[PDB]
Amino acid sequence: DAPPLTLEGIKDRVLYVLKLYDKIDPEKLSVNSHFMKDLGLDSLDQVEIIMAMEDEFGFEIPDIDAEKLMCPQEIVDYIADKKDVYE
Amino acid sequence: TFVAYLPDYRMQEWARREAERLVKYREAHGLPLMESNCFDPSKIQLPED
Amino acid sequence: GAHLARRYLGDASVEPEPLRMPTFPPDYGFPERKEREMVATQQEMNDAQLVLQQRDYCAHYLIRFLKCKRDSFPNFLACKHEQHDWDYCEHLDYVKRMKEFERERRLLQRKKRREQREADMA
Amino acid sequence: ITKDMLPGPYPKTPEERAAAAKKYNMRVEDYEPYPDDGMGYGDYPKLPDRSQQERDPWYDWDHPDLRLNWGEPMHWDLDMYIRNRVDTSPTPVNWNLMCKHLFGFVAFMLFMFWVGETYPTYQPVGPKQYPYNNLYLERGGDPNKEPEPVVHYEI
Amino acid sequence: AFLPSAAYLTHQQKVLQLYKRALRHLESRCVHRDKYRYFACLLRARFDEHKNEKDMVKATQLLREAEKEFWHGQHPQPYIFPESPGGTSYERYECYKVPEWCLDDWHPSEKAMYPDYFAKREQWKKLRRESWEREVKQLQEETPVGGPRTEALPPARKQGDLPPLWWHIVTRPRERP
Amino acid sequence: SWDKDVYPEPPRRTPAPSPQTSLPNPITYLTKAFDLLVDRPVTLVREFIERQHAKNKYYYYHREFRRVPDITECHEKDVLCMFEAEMQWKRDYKVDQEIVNIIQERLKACQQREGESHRQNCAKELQQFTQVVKAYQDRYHDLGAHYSARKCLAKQKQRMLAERKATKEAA
Amino acid sequence: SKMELPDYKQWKIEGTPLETVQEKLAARGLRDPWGRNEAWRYMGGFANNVSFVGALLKGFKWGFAAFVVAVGAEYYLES
Amino acid sequence: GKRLFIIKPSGFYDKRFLKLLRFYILLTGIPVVIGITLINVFIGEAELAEIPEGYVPEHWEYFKHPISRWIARTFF
Amino acid sequence: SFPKYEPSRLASLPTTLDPAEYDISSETRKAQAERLAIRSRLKREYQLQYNDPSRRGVVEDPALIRWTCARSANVYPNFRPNTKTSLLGALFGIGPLIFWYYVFKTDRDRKEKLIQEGKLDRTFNISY
Amino acid sequence: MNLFSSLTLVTLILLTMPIAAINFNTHKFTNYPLYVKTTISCAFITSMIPTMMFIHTGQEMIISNWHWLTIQTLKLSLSFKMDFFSMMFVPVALFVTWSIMEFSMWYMHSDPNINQFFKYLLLFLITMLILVTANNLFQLFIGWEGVGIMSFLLIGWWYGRTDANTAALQAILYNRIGDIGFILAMAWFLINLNTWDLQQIFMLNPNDSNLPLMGLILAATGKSAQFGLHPWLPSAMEGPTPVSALLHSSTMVVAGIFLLIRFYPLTENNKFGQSIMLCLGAMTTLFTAMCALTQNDIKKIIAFSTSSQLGLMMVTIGINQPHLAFLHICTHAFFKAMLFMCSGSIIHSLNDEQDIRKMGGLFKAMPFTTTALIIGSLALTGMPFLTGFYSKDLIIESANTSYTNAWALLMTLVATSFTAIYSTRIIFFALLGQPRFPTLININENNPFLINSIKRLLIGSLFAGFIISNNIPPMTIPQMTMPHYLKMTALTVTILGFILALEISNTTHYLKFNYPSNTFKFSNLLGYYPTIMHRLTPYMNLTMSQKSASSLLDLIWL
Amino acid sequence: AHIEPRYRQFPQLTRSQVIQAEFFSATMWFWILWRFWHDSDAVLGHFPYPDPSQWTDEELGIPPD
Amino acid sequence: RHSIFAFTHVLIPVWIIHYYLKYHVTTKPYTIVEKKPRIFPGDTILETGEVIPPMKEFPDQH
Ligand SMILES: CCCCCCCCCCCCCCCCCC(=O)OC[C@H](COP(=O)([O-])OCC(O)COP(=O)([O-])OC[C@@H](COC(=O)CCCCCCCCCCCCCCCCC)OC(=O)CCCCCCCCCCCCCCCCC)OC(=O)CCCCCCCCCCCCCCCCC
Ligand SMILES: CCCCCCCCCCCCCCCCCC(=O)OC[C@H](COP(=O)([O-])OCC[N+](C)(C)C)OC(=O)CCCCCCCCCCCCCCCCC
Ligand SMILES: CCCCCCCCCCCCCCCCCC(=O)OC[C@H](COP(=O)(O)OCCN)OC(=O)CCCCCCCCCCCCCCCCC
Ligand SMILES: *C(=O)CCCCCCCCCCCCC
Repeated sequence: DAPPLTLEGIKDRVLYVLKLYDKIDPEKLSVNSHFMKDLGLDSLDQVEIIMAMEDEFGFEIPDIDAEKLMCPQEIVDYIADKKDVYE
Repeated sequence: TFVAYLPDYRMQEWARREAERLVKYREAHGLPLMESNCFDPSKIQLPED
Repeated sequence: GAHLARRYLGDASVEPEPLRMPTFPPDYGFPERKEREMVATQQEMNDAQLVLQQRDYCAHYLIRFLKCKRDSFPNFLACKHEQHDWDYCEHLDYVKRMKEFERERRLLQRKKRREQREADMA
Repeated sequence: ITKDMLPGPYPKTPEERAAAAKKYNMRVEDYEPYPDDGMGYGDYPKLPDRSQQERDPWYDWDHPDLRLNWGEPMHWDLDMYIRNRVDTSPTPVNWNLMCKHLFGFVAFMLFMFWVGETYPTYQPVGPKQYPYNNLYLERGGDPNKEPEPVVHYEI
Repeated sequence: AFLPSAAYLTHQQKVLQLYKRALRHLESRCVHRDKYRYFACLLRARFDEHKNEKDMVKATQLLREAEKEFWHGQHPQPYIFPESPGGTSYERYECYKVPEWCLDDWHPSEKAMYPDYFAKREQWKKLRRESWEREVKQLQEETPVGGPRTEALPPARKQGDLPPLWWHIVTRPRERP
Repeated sequence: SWDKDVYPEPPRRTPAPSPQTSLPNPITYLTKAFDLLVDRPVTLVREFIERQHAKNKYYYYHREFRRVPDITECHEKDVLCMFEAEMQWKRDYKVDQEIVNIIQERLKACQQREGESHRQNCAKELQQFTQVVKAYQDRYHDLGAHYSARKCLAKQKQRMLAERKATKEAA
Repeated sequence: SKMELPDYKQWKIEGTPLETVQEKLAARGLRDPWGRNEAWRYMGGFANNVSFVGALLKGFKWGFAAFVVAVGAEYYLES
Repeated sequence: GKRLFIIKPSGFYDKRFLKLLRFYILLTGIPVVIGITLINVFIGEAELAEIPEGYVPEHWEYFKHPISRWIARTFF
Repeated sequence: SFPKYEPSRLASLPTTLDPAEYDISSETRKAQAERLAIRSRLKREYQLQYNDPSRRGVVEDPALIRWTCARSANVYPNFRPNTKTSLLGALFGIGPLIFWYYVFKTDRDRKEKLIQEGKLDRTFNISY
Repeated sequence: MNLFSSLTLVTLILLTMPIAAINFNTHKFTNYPLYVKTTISCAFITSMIPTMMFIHTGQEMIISNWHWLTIQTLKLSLSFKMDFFSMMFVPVALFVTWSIMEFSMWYMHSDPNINQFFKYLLLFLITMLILVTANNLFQLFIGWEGVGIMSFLLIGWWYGRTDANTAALQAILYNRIGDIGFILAMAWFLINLNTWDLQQIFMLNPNDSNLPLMGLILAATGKSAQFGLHPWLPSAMEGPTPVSALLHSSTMVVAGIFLLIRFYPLTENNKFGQSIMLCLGAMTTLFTAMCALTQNDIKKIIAFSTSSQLGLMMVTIGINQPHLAFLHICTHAFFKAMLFMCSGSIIHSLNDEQDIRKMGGLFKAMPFTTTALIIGSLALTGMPFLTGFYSKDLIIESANTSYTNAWALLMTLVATSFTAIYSTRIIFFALLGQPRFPTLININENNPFLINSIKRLLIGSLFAGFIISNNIPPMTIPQMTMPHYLKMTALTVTILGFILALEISNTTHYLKFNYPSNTFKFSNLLGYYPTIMHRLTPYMNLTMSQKSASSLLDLIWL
Repeated sequence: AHIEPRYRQFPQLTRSQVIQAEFFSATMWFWILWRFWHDSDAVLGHFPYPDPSQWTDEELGIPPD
Repeated sequence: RHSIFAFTHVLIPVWIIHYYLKYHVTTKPYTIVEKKPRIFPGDTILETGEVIPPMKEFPDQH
């Protein structure tokens, strides 16, 4: 039960979610692709992506942090903060 | 250990065993088990009216 | 369950009330009516320690069934017919209660049609 | 602690109100006391009676269970509005609408049980019949007296 | 309303939070996933109908009756995540989150049970105590007159220094002890 | 044991084992296993203890209180005699309490031992219980927490005035 | 230590209820961007789940079989 | 592998108190229980008897258990 | 249109349905900025003492000390006996005492009258 | 005789021996939960022999073994009543507790306070078998307050969480409001009957027994979560799953029902007490089953299930059928403990997920859990010849054919339909359909502890009604003659509930979004009863506890 | 070897848990059909419920006057 | 040392409780009171040797 999360695992799962998203092409998506400026998404799309992260990992990101996560690396770093990875 | 082996604290056990005498004295002699008067009603002088 | 509608939505004058009945004599309509025989003796159901609800007119089947239930331990499925006998005679006692109820309802119908005949005639 | 951070009497002049609002560590516009009817609240700030359940949970609190900060002037009934106790939080249904639905439901169920007790349901049978003079000696009848005969007949 | 960094909510933040709460309460209303995904694109269309509204007073009013719409259509018991506040597993392990200073109160017979751990904890505490006065004198020259305006703290500026007010954030207990 | 008159037990009537079905019950085997494994070693240890009881036989006695004069024939405010009367009255009070407890033990054991026929078969114990509770209530109720022989005598005198007035008004 | 994730190119929403959802969205000019994320719930081993009357009747086939076996055993035993 | 340290308060002083509590209770608990067992086995429970003619018992001779007789004789 | 939410004493109005939350004026900016400033200053004054290694003890909170001193000490010296204080100290002060007095006196007079008339079933009542 | 009383006391002393073991410890344990589970298994085996030799002859007795106190006419002795109720409850309680602890060795394995958990659970078992075997009111009050306090300590197990402490104090509050009535009953029996013993209460047999029976009905209201004092049993799902499984489904919450079944010779001669029990039980079994229709936490739904079954137990006491109510207790323990165990197996498999709206697709993922959940739901609803058929249907077969409050009967039937509704709601949202849980599947159940622990209660939930109802003697006369529309009542109403809730469940796949109705808002916010009274009655206390009590009177005026 | 956690796909199943679940489902339907085949009256009815109107006035004693 | 559980936890407590109930509890009056066994027509009494006669012959119904 309760498997350990790794930055490889969190990275691969966040990118696995974003590669199943029909406004992000899977060939331009990188680990530092900014949502508004580099992938060209809306703040509505950004809220849908953070809600997809909540659907993915089974917890909630609050809105004061959901309004600032603007790359997949910030998502991986935030889940690393809230899950204590690489003990 | 002292309190557990107190010698019949306030004579309860005696009072049961004494009762086991007196009931046996008055079941056998046909008496009632307890009178309604604590003292003898012959040695009592009531105020007359 | 239709008699609940007959007593509540209809009139309670012709429907026999559950709490105090029979309101008619037991010999009224019965030439030489016999009593209800009790088979198990009072001392026999006293020693069998039966419940006061269970000491009705057919407790002797219950005494035979409980003796079978004691004697057939641990085979607890070996006395189904004695339970069937007791349940069938309790069923017949319930049928006799239904017959008393229908007797009381039909004699109240007799009284109702009697006073209606008296109001029509006189 | 010393005296000039302790509560005092009711603020009458506005400069005493400003000194208290500096003492109680809040804005002077928000600082209102309890009204000086003589009930002994003193110059304590009348906070607007919000339960601590209502607060931001994701906010970085000094006291996370209390949802309270250091130096913040607490509510007067802060022992009462903890999350183990009295809540004032918003509800999906209105307060009076809840009271009306609860009272109508409870009183109507009481009235329907009274109606069903007024009109009881039963079976189309006679009474249960017991032998031996309605089981006279079983039901605690004395052996010296003899009751009336309770005789039941076949049908 | 009540936030650590900003004193208010911007209108953009209010729109995004109302959209998120509407989708969450909608998913509570609309249990199945394809059904919620259909109504989710329908609700995304309803939110993108007036995405390009320039008038901030008209957008304020539209947001206000959108809050009335969300309050009229809310679920009574929405899906709260288990470790989210209001959840069933929320703050469950807080009785297991012992603060770190209690390790200082151990007896030396059980401190010797873990020699490498406390031998490293000594230099952790050494690091903290030679970082403290440097980060205090960092904060005293950057804070404006009247105290700091916002609750956010500056980072470590020099190389070799540590960020100010860092020990309880770094040495906080794990979420699953 | 005890005295079988003050604690009466009617003669036991157990039925014989009547095995009707061919399946062997577990209870006879468990009874034999309990008789071998449990009853025998406990009984041997008890016999050892009883031999050691026999190696020093010594006795205790039931204390007797000879009847001193009661509160009726003691003078007013004469504490040397009415102290003796009060001690006698208190010993009789505690003994009357234990008599009531004996009759309660009889009634409860009769109810359980008769089982479902307890209402039919325990009329005599219930009658004795009603009489002894009426007697104990007439003798010791409503005295208070500071009860004494004087309170009991005054209650007896008020009850005797009521009984004499009830006798007079009947004629 | 590595959990090897499967391919993101195999979660296609054709033959799913997401197909129906995208058709009914495109019928009024809408397009579904999180469908392939949802696609794993409706395919694979989780596809073709039983109904409630089929969840009740789990084991009823073999149970009725062993039932008929025991009824035949007692009917051929009673004679 | 990857065993994690569980921060907890010092369970040394509570367990030391409970070990000392059990020790200083048992220190005279076990001799008292063994002595009461030896008295109940060898010295044993006295027997009820009628008061003889002319024999006036002592006040401690009205009690059953030997430790009760010792208490009623020595201290009371 | 829609049912308007009714606030109550135990059901407060939400932050979203309050109109004054949607104030955009600069005086609300000043009030919110001063509240953020006081809160940030008190947060900093707290966590400089909280994160201090040389302190090992209790960061004393003068708002908490002030709250307890208000709940205990400030009750008598800011009292003024007037109509409101005297009437409310006579309602909940000698009201329910008189209530339970007459209730228990009535029931005990009833029970005494039933006992001296031989009415109360005091049959098996020998513990008291 | 010497076997019965000996093994009777050996069961209770054997249950107390691991408490001495955990209190006399110096080492770290060689699997103390296995030691307590082995002890309770052997205590079950020990208590089986007095039950079998009760089924042989009917042998009941009393062990008044230790004289404790004599208050002048009241000899309080340590007195154990071994009757039909103890002989059927003790093996069922020990069997259920043995399955709960083999469950807990899997479920509570991550808890570092596992020895404290098994200690507290054994303390609960000890206090409960003190309750159900007590012969006077005082020892029963000992066990009563004991299961109340162990309820407190096992609700507030995660004592850092605010909601767990809140629910535990809530449960203590409602139970002490029931204790007002229990102490009222003790006061009445001591003053008017000079006893707390059951035998003298039953032998004196008072006639003006309305007031002590009102006290006992208030005690059962506080204890069995009847209407007015109910919401602590749904609040008490904040504790761990084996806590809610053992205590708050099957063992503790039947003790108010057990208190009223224990005093049946007083209720059978008081029609007013029967009518009040019938009305309160019908009100509770309506209300809690109606609240269960629109909930989404699975522990809440099964707690409303067990409180509706307790209301049905109160109903069948209220028709003067106490032995059917106690057969329903012994029956209900098996499948309701198994339903909580299977729900918690889903919860632990799905990483602490309890909300049914994020479940589904578990028919083939968790096959044994799905099998046992379907068997537990069908035993709950009254599937023919499962264990729940052998009591509950008979309850309806005596609720129809008796001199009954008609509206209480109609609400009993509405509750019988609602049981089927929420049972197939659980099977719909949790087992059927397509998955709704998050993406990292850690679904697993292949531990012999979990599988054997659900397996033995599965054997119970299949065979135990048949075995017990063919091993118990008659204490009433079973009413077995009724018309065919009246014999087929409970089955038809249950199947109508299944059909109505399947239509409700198949209206959820439709692509429509309706505004919430007032019935949905009423039943989802729990009849508005925990929303108002949990705010209003504290408020009117605590302001009155501060303004006038402390400040006005006892600091200024007085 | 344990059940490996899997991602977005059907989890690993053991043969033993599946055959035990099918075995107890077959046990449920076996016991239901068995006691329905042998009793058939606890669900349907033990004895005939007679019609009160179909009883004659002579056995109930109704003399027509 | 394979079944020391049934010796320490069962058998020695059965010894203790049997000694307690046999020589201290049943030696005192009314401590263990037992319901007398259920007597049926046809039984044989072990304390006496007396055979209980059967019931009346049945007026058979079937
Ligand atoms: C044990 C050591 C433990 C560790 C040490 C530390 C202990 C704690 C320290 C305490 C310090 C002292 C404190 C003050 C107390 C002083 C003693 C006192 O007042 O005692 C009172 C009281 C009165 O005793 P007494 O006045 O001395 O004597 C009475 C007689 O008149 C006269 O007595 P008698 O002559 O009739 O009896 C003599 C008795 C000796 O006297 C005593 O034992 C009495 C002294 C013991 C007191 C112990 C108190 C300490 C606490 C005990 C309880 C907790 C223990 C730990 C936890 C256990 C698990 C929970 O002889 C025997 O015991 C011998 C027989 C043994 C039978 C068993 C074995 C038989 C088979 C053997 C086979 C093998 C050999 C075969 C071959 C043989 C060849 C020859 O004694 C007891 O209570 C004894 C304890 C046992 C009672 C019964 C236990 C079972 C009851 C079950 C039903 C009721 C409970 C239901 C609960 C339901 C669930 C909640
Ligand atoms: C491993 C532990 C077991 C001990 C092993 C070593 C010893 C071997 C076993 C043999 C033991 C010795 C012989 C048997 C014991 C002595 C028997 C005897 O007569 O003892 C005298 C008496 C018997 O009582 P009694 O009736 O003789 O006298 C009572 C005293 N007076 C009359 C003054 C009131 O005491 C005992 O037996 C004590 C043991 C009691 C067991 C239960 C204790 C429960 C405590 C609960 C506290 C709160 C109660 C609240 C509830 C009350 C009711 C509602
Ligand atoms: C068969 C007859 C039936 C008769 C029925 C009628 C009589 C009974 C009437 C109902 C009485 C009980 C209901 C009222 C009090 C309930 C208090 C309670 O349970 O409070 C719970 C509350 C937290 O509840 P909740 O909101 O669910 O919390 C989770 C999220 N916050 O917790 C808190 O807020 C903490 C509060 C702590 C202080 C409590 C102060 C109030 C104390 C109430 C005492 C009531 C005494 C009643 C005595 C009656 C005597 C006859
Ligand atoms: C008269 O109707 C006698 C039956 C008992 C009272 C009415 C009960 C009605 C509800 C039960 C039957 C429901 C059938 C679907």
